[PDB]
Amino acid sequence: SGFRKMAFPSGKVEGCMVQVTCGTTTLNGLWLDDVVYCPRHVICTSEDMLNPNYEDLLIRKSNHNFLVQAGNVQLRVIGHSMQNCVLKLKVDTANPKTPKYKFVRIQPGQTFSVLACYNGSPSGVYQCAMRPNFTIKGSFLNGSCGSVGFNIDYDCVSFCYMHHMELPTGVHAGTDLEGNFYGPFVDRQTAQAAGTDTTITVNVLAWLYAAVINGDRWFLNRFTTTLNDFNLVAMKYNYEPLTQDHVDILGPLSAQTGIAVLDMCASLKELLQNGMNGRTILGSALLEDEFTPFDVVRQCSGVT
Amino acid sequence: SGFRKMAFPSGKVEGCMVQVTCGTTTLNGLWLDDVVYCPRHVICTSEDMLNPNYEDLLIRKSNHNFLVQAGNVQLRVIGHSMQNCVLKLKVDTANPKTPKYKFVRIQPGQTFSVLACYNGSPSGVYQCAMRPNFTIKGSFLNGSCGSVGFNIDYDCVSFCYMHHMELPTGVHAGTDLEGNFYGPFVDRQTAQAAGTDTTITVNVLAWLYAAVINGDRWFLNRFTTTLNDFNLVAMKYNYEPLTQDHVDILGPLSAQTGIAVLDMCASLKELLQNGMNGRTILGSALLEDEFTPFDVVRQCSGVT
Ligand SMILES: COC(=O)Nc1sc(C)nc1-c1ccccc1
Ligand SMILES: COC(=O)Nc1sc(C)nc1-c1ccccc1
Repeated sequence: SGFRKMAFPSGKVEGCMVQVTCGTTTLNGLWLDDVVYCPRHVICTSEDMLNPNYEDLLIRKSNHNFLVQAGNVQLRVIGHSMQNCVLKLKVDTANPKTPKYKFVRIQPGQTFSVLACYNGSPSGVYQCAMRPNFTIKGSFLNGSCGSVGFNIDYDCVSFCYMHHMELPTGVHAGTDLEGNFYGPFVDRQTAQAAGTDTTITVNVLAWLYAAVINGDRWFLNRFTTTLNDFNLVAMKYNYEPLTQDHVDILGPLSAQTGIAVLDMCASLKELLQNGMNGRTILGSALLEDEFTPFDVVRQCSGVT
Repeated sequence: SGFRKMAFPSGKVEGCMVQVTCGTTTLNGLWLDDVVYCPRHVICTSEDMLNPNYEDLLIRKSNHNFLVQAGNVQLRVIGHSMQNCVLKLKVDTANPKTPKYKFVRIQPGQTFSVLACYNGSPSGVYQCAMRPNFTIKGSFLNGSCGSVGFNIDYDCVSFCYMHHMELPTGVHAGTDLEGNFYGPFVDRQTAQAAGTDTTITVNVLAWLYAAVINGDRWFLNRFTTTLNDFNLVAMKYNYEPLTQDHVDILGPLSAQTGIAVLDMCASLKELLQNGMNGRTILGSALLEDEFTPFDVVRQCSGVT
């Protein structure tokens, strides 16, 4: 019993982190096979970041200008290329700790683990979600760029995020491992305002199922609703519309608990309209939306 | 910027987890040098757990009855002994992945990372605190016993917790790595009620400093207090008494922010008396008490 905000074990990713320095800029790189992936803004000064022309800045860089250090051992850079907003540094040594991996581009509402790193050295691991406005709410200081987000399926690491930017509002933006930003964000120090940070409704419902499984049941009520009626309330409270696809995804949790999805929606509707009245659910005083239905199943079944 | 409930990177501990089976009971063991540490209740049936005589049960066990598997490779058990509530299984092979380590016995209010494991296989990592009633609020299913709690100082793992028990109230009890339970708990399936789960005041104050550093400032007020006056309010709200030792420990955060500890206590007093009024601090609607002053400094400075 018990339900915690749980990250994936980070060892397989720790074995991939390196330091990348270009001139006076040091950040983190991801070493998989004989390629090191890092943000392309490693080539910028903070002055450059105001209005960078990355193709023009990169012309002034040679392989020997990219200093790549794995622990206290230097890697030899034998090529470099820019792909969207990432640099690929070809090294002469395959990472011996390369896990089975994939690059995936996640959808808003999906969760992942971040291995926060500085100078190629892991500092901490925590669980994130891709927000509906394509930001993440991370914990990133100067030097953390190139830290990555990932999911693990048994022995396969699916890398989905690389950290690039903090918005003036202190939320975070980054790319997939093909170097395409999530959302509209760019690797330029300019006005970038985030849109509405809506609540991920299917994730709140998953978490309420988690709560019932783990014995927190006070919020269950005598009511039901419909998707359309629920969605009128979701809209008012800046929750994402619930779709039949979401209802289908919650089927296993419905089955396990015997609480119909629309009955849990009626519980959530009352919690939105009435608040918590100073009560808590799984140790939270607000409705948690950074567990997916798959997260709740995995944690509630003990998947390794 | 940003402040997250962050666990230590878990790789150094992942490299130590093994499966231990005795008869029909499988749980996790910690392999350091040529010793495997596990809960002594590995020798019990669930029937046994009602009234176990561990010395008598252990007489019926031989080295060859303790099946220890590290990944898919079997370890040879060449001795066993009981130390308090843990078994030490002497194996013929030193763990090649043994990190620098220590065994530490933590104080209530101290935080640590848990690597939840099943059948010797890591499932997840999360951050815990030792509660003032010597329970922890974990996420542990059947098979998770022998999962461990730890802190990392650069390259040294300080192991402080091994999981043994879930109380009928769904909170968790365990031992240090010498096999001594935290608090009054025993490895018997019997009536064990936890005492008051008081709030760790010094940790709440650390977290309010974290909030100010990361730009959440609405709760700062025009007031101050004294330790004695604050403590009258702490008592009423089932907060731990704040001591001068705690004030001293918060000195660096006071210095960094320029907010005197007693001024932050007056902010906390008002939050206790007035509640949050539907507002949030670092994404929480309640006062978070599972970050220590050292955690806040570490996360706010990017220690690796
Ligand atoms: C467009 O630039 C390159 O292809 N540069 C070179 S030269 C070399 C010997 N390898 C690369 C290379 C290969 C894979 C990934 C990145 C770089
Ligand atoms: C009290 O029982 C033992 O000392 N048993 C044996 S016999 C052996 C060859 N080693 C041990 C041993 C050594 C260290 C840790 C646990 C066991």
